[PDB]
Amino acid sequence: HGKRYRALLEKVDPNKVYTIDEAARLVKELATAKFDETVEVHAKLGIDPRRSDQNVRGTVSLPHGLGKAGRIEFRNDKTGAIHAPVGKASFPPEKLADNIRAFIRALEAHKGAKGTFLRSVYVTTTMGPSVRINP
Amino acid sequence: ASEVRIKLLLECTECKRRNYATEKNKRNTPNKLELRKYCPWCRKHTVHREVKI
Amino acid sequence: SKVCEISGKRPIVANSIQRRGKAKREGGVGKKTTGISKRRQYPNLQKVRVRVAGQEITFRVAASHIPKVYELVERAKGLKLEGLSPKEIKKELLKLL
RNA sequence: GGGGGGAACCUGGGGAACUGAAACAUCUCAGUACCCAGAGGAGAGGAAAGAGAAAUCGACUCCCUGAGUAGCGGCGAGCGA
RNA sequence: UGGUGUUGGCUCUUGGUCGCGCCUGCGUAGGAUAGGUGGGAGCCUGUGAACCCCCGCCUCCGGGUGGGGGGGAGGCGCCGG
RNA sequence: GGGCCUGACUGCGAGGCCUGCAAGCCGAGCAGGGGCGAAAGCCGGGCCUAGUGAACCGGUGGUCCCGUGUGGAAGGGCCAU
Ligand SMILES: [Mg+2]
Ligand SMILES: [Mg+2]
Ligand SMILES: [Mg+2]
Ligand SMILES: [Mg+2]
Ligand SMILES: [Mg+2]
Ligand SMILES: [Mg+2]
Ligand SMILES: [Mg+2]
Ligand SMILES: [Mg+2]
Ligand SMILES: [Mg+2]
Ligand SMILES: [Mg+2]
Ligand SMILES: [Mg+2]
Ligand SMILES: [Mg+2]
Ligand SMILES: [Mg+2]
Ligand SMILES: [Mg+2]
Ligand SMILES: [Mg+2]
Ligand SMILES: [Mg+2]
Ligand SMILES: [Mg+2]
Ligand SMILES: [Mg+2]
Ligand SMILES: [Mg+2]
Ligand SMILES: [Mg+2]
Ligand SMILES: [Mg+2]
Ligand SMILES: [Mg+2]
Ligand SMILES: [Mg+2]
Ligand SMILES: [Mg+2]
Ligand SMILES: [Mg+2]
Ligand SMILES: [Mg+2]
Ligand SMILES: [Mg+2]
Ligand SMILES: [Mg+2]
Ligand SMILES: [Mg+2]
Ligand SMILES: [Mg+2]
Ligand SMILES: [Mg+2]
Ligand SMILES: [Mg+2]
Ligand SMILES: [Mg+2]
Ligand SMILES: [Mg+2]
Ligand SMILES: [Mg+2]
Ligand SMILES: [Mg+2]
Ligand SMILES: [Mg+2]
Ligand SMILES: [Mg+2]
Ligand SMILES: [Mg+2]
Ligand SMILES: [Mg+2]
Ligand SMILES: [Mg+2]
Ligand SMILES: [Mg+2]
Ligand SMILES: [Mg+2]
Ligand SMILES: [Mg+2]
Ligand SMILES: [Mg+2]
Ligand SMILES: [Mg+2]
Ligand SMILES: [Mg+2]
Ligand SMILES: [Mg+2]
Ligand SMILES: [Zn+2]
Repeated sequence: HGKRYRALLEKVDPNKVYTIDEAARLVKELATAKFDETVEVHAKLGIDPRRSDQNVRGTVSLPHGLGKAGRIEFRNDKTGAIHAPVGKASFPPEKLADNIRAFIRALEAHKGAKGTFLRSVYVTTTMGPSVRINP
Repeated sequence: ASEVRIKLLLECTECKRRNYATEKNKRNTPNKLELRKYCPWCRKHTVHREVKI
Repeated sequence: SKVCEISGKRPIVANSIQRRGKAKREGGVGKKTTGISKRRQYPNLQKVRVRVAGQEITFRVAASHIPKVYELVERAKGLKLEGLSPKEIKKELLKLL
């Protein structure tokens, strides 16, 4: 709960739902450190965690990539989620909203299971708060 | 029939339709009945499998 | 239980239909009627006492039209009602319908 | 101004059973008989929040037809637009 | 006899579940109170360390966490058993 | 008794037996796709005569025939059980 963690607490409306072409203009003022920062995108799924066929296996990435075409991995847990890199702290805007736009539609391409596959998709930096957005 | 001598259908394993109805003793024949038979849809002989009636 | 003084709702004659079986929608053979007899359906009559022009007026009204009474009371603000007996007061209220 | 009367007719409020189903209960008889209230020389109804397939008709009533058709129905007896 | 209408005021103890936060999770090798998977070589401090004063507490009795009064520069992880 | 096998076939069926009706019974032969046999051929359950239940209502699988202005959908028809 750091000096920079709560100095992003008035750079964030945690009670506001954003769009994708507006949540890349608000992850550069949330990512300011002495080293580089992986702005992490996360998401809640909608399948049965003990049904062996309803798993999420695969890779992406593109158009752009990682940062250090950077095929980023993304896999689920034993209670349903994702947790995947990256689109770090610039990596310019509208090329960060363009690298954050062809990855949300990646995992939705690996579905007849039960429950809407689109829940909560939060985009947070290495050292910042969480933006609700729209997947 | 009886409780132990049941009625059953034979389903064409290719087009999954039921073409035949027959009986078996499930103490004598616990396994699913498997038989080749003429499917009127497929117009050829096809292994047919016992499915519940 | 009789008739509503506002709406005029009277008891109606209705059937009690006794049924048996599983509806066809639920995969059953269907409903069999094991008895039809006549009963009545009464209005939800209640007592409504209201003070109008110092007199205590009471209506026998169906609960459905309870507010309609209070409406009538408000409509009685511009009426020469003073001095009148409760009976003729109610007549004036009723005549506002 | 009302009250009461009028053979039958009419509308409204209520409303059977025998019987038929070759037993009976849903169904039938039948919204009939009957009781009640009201109307009049008639009464009801009546100017589309309608029909229903005609891209159509055009208030209501009454007769002919549509038709024992469409349907309803312990899909029975029968009922019937 | 349940629900509901007629049928209202106040208070207390409450509960379903919706979100959110702060937390609770100890079979066995073991620094030692390991929820599930993951990102990540920096993080936490003039938004005040390390040891103390009252601790809201829980705790498989070893421990886990939080506030302020003392309180002025470390801790926590990399590494890797 | 033993090999291979699923004809305990699909689509029909001349002709009869029996017979108040409705049923019940036997059936050569043609086509489809098969089994067995070198072949003639045989195979539409069981040496035979009992081991059963008309319609009505409804379930399941097909079919994709009807679909209440039109596209659907509800519902139903047909084949099978
Ligand atoms: Mg058969
Ligand atoms: Mg057998
Ligand atoms: Mg066919
Ligand atoms: Mg009832
Ligand atoms: Mg019925
Ligand atoms: Mg009252
Ligand atoms: Mg109400
Ligand atoms: Mg008169
Ligand atoms: Mg009448
Ligand atoms: Mg009458
Ligand atoms: Mg009586
Ligand atoms: Mg009777
Ligand atoms: Mg009789
Ligand atoms: Mg008789
Ligand atoms: Mg008798
Ligand atoms: Mg009748
Ligand atoms: Mg008279
Ligand atoms: Mg008169
Ligand atoms: Mg009139
Ligand atoms: Mg008009
Ligand atoms: Mg005209
Ligand atoms: Mg009738
Ligand atoms: Mg009660
Ligand atoms: Mg109540
Ligand atoms: Mg032999
Ligand atoms: Mg043998
Ligand atoms: Mg043999
Ligand atoms: Mg062979
Ligand atoms: Mg065959
Ligand atoms: Mg013949
Ligand atoms: Mg005959
Ligand atoms: Mg027979
Ligand atoms: Mg042949
Ligand atoms: Mg041959
Ligand atoms: Mg051969
Ligand atoms: Mg041959
Ligand atoms: Mg033959
Ligand atoms: Mg027989
Ligand atoms: Mg019957
Ligand atoms: Mg049927
Ligand atoms: Mg069609
Ligand atoms: Mg056909
Ligand atoms: Mg239609
Ligand atoms: Mg069509
Ligand atoms: Mg329609
Ligand atoms: Mg359409
Ligand atoms: Mg159907
Ligand atoms: Mg259908
Ligand atoms: Zn087939």
